[PDB]
Amino acid sequence: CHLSDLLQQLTSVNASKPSERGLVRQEEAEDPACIPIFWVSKWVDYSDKYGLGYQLCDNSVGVLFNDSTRLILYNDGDSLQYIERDGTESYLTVSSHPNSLMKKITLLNYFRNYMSEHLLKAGANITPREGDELARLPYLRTWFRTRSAIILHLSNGTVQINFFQDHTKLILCPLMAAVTYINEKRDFQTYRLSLLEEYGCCKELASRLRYARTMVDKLLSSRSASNRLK
Amino acid sequence: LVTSTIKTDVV
Ligand code: NI
Ligand code: NI
Ligand code: NI
Repeated sequence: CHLSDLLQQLTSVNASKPSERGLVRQEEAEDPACIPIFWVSKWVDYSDKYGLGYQLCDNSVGVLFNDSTRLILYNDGDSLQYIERDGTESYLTVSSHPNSLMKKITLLNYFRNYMSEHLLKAGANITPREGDELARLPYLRTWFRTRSAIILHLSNGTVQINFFQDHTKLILCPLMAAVTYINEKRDFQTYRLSLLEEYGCCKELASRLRYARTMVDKLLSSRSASNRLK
Repeated sequence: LVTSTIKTDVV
């Protein structure tokens, strides 16, 4: 819900033509201190039946069910967050859970088992900093797919884009105003978008930042006020 | 395309 600022940030960088410079200095835009705490490490699109399951990099798991409710299991193996359609959020546990979440918890379990045995953890080899604690963990607000990508919007404002063909990824964060690019070799770097405007960047990243703008634009216009039917 | 990248971290 910091989508508007992100759009403003992406528009800025794209309008500066970061790849159309005398000398491109992408390396000077790196800022390793801006690495995100959270991103999506795994996902399963079972949207024909039940919903979209995903794992965050801290090993927590979530499901955005088809009825637009969300269930989150923390990495403590016991803590649950349930987020209703309206955004209300309940916090609870697996040991003392309402009988009413039995179906949904069982489904989360099924998603969890599928993803431990067959999916890879994106960004598995990165060492987290002490805390990584906070804040209540993000949940999946919305997601969509294109021919080229899956688009994942988290409740802390981050927008993640996974490109299908080459396995490259963007993690965009609007508060830090930064973007993390995971390349074909799975290497990660974080850039300040404002320094990319300043020093430019390679065509590989620039094209992807242009695609990110159009995708972020699609998110804002989804069920927006101009057209609640989209 | 319907699941993410396959093969074999960390619960
Ligand atoms: Ni039970
Ligand atoms: Ni199998
Ligand atoms: Ni491939």
